[PDB]
Formats: sequence, C-alpha cells, structure tokens
Amino acid sequence: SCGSECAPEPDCWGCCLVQCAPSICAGWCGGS
Repeated sequence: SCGSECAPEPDCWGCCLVQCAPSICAGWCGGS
C-alpha cells in the first residue's frame, strides 16, 4: 500500500523504504 511514486529509480529502495516495506519496494524495482 504505497503511492507508486517511489517506483522511478533504478534503486526504488532508496525512496520506498522510508514509507514502505521491502515487500513493496521489491515490486517497484524488479517486480517480486
């Protein structure tokens, strides 16, 4: 459950992990 806004980066982790879990960021960087 996130804004899909910390998806752009080659390392989305470095945006998503401040407000979301590794489960979420795993889906935005690579995709599971």
